[PDB]
Amino acid sequence: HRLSAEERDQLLPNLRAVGWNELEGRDAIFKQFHFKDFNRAFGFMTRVALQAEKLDHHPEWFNVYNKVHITLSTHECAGLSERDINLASFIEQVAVSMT
Amino acid sequence: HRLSAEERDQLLPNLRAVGWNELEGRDAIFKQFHFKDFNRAFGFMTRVALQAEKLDHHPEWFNVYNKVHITLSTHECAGLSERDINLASFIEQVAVSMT
Amino acid sequence: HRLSAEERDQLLPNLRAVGWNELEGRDAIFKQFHFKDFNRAFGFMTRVALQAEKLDHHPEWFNVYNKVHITLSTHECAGLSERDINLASFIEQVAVSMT
Amino acid sequence: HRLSAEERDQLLPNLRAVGWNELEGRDAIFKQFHFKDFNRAFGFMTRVALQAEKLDHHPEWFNVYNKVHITLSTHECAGLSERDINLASFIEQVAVSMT
Repeated sequence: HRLSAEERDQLLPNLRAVGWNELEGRDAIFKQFHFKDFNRAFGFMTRVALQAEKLDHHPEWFNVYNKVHITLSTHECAGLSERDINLASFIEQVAVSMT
Repeated sequence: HRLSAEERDQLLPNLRAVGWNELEGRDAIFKQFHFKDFNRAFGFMTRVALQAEKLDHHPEWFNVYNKVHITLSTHECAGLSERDINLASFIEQVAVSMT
Repeated sequence: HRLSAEERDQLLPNLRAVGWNELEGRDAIFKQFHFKDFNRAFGFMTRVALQAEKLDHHPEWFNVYNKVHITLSTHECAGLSERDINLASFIEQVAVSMT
Repeated sequence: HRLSAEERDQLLPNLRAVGWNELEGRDAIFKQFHFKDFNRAFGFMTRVALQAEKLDHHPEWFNVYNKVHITLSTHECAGLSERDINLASFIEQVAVSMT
């Protein structure tokens, strides 16, 4: 679970490669996505929310018009678990659908 | 307003080349999109329904899992229109992002 | 799996009881729901979607503006399982929120 | 376009009843919501998006699992515009139904 140094290192990169940062202050990983419009920003949030239940691992996000900032980090192990590694991979896999 | 043939005949094809088409019993173009999973078929519907609402033009649709069949017309025209038309173009895009 | 006698006789009674009719041709239950607008008809569709994907059991729905028509049967059974039934009512409990 | 003194006094109150609050800093009301679960909250987030779409006046929101926090200001106005005053109001027409 609660990412080991050992793990967390090797999982983190690709995420790291795309904008996903570690948060100073908590064991979390954030990222803001800036779409082209609302229809997209929300088309995005949807497939993602359709997928946060599927897993029963929900994000911390915030949309305005076309930017959403997503913060991931497990409540169960008060940390970054593989759980959100997955979810983020999926999150990424979705934005790419959107422009 | 209701498409003439000069109209139908400029407008049409472009969508037709794509897979859209008149119904035999009535003035309306069908098309049935088919994705990879439910999640994608729904994100696609979320994207058109935001759109629908916006420009107040709705589809008669039908989804199962990952299949979604869309049929357009304009109700106060008893037939095709510019609306139907703008709509398929849209839906057409959104759809091209799901593959 | 394929809901049997008392089972049905005990379970189905309740749904018919709320307009859940029975399908002529398949082993399925169906329902059509009139909403006041699309703003509803879709805010519902979505909350049911979120669930059809939480339990991996999807509806067959058709939607025009405010109407929604739901057919439910498990095809792995090819017929009325539980699946329908406990989804039938989640889906009922939804329609109450808006209708 | 911007909400005079009068306007607020008539306009702003009732909203103020049910929870709406004006923040200090830029001109804008605010309102944390909390629902049973994420179905319920996204179910509500959608009807609300369908509308900010129909009307082109989008909220500024944050969603955790079931907690949803809204903030409405009007870019031009650099404060409350009649748009905001009613989007809150729809946003309540939505809310209650959920519970």
